[PDB]
Amino acid sequence: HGLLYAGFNQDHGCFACGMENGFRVYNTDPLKEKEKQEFLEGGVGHVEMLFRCNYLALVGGGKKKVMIWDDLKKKTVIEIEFSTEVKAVKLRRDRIVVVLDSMIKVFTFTHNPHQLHVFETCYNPKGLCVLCPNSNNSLLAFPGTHTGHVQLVDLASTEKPPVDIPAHEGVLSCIALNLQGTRIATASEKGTLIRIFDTSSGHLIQELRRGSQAANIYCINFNQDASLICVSSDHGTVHIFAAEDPKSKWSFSKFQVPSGSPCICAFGTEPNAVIAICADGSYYKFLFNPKGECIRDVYAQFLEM
Amino acid sequence: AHSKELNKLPLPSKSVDWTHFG
Repeated sequence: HGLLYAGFNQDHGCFACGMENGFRVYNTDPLKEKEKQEFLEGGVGHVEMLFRCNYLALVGGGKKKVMIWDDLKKKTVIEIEFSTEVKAVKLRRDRIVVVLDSMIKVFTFTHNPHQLHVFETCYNPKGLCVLCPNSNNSLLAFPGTHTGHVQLVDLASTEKPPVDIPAHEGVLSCIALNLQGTRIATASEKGTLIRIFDTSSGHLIQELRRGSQAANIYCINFNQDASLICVSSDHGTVHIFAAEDPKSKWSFSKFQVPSGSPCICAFGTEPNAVIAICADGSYYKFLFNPKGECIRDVYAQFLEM
Repeated sequence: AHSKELNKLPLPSKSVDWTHFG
C-alpha cells in the first residue's frame, strides 16, 4: 500500500498522503490526483497543508525533523529539527505549530523560524492539536495537562488567560475545530459521548451519543455552517449527527466503508455528502437524504490513480 | 529597507501561489 498518513487540509477540499517514497496531494471532491512528489527518501509520516498554496509541512521517517517544502521550487525551504519525536505539525500564514509528545511550540514562518510560545500538554502520542487558519482567528487548541481537559489559546492576544474546558474525564482521543473557528468538538477514549463547546466561552453547546459499546474515535469534522458533524470510529464506521438541535442525541445516519478499514471523515462539495479516506487506500463518498438514508455511493482506490 | 522587510516577513507573504493546488 505504502500509505503512512492521510489528512485533510483546513477547508477539507484537499487531502494529502504521506508515503514511503514521498507524498501525494489529492482533491477531496471530486477525487483527483493533484501532485505526487516521489524521490523524497525517508518516509513521510505527516503532511500538513496551508490551503491550496505551495508550502507543505513534512515530517520525515525519523520523526525528529520538520521540513517545509516549496512545491513550486521543488525543494525544502525550512528545516526545524527536534531532539524528541514530532507527532504533528499545524500551519498558518504567520505561524508554524509543532506538536511534540509533551509540549506545543509555536514558531514563525520565516527562513529561520523564531520560537514564539511554548505550551504544555499531557502525554499526547496521537498529536492532538487544532489551529484555526482564518485570518480573523488565530486560535490554538491542545490537550491540557488535566486528563480530559482542553486548553484554548489565542495565538494573537496571548496575554489573555487560556480557557480550560473540562471536556471529558478520561484521556482525549480526538479534537476538531469548525471552519469558522468558533466551535470545538471533543471525544474521550471511551468514544461513547461527543461534546461540542464554544471556543470563545467554554460551555457545552451540545452533547451527542454514537453508541453504547466503547469504541476508539478516529476523526471528527464539522460542515461549513457547523450544523452537521461526522465522526469516524473503528472498522470504518462513520456516524453523521446534527449539531444545532438539542432534540437530537443520536446520529441520523451511519454507514461503513466497504473494506471496513478505519478512515477519516469530512463533508464534501454537495451539502449532503460525506467523504471517507481509509487507511487501505480506499476513497468512499456517501450521499444521504434528510432522513439519513443512502442515495448515491461512490467507491474508488485513490492510490491507483 | 525593502529587502530588510522581506527577510523579516513570513515566507507565504514573500513567495506563494495560493492556487498552486487549485
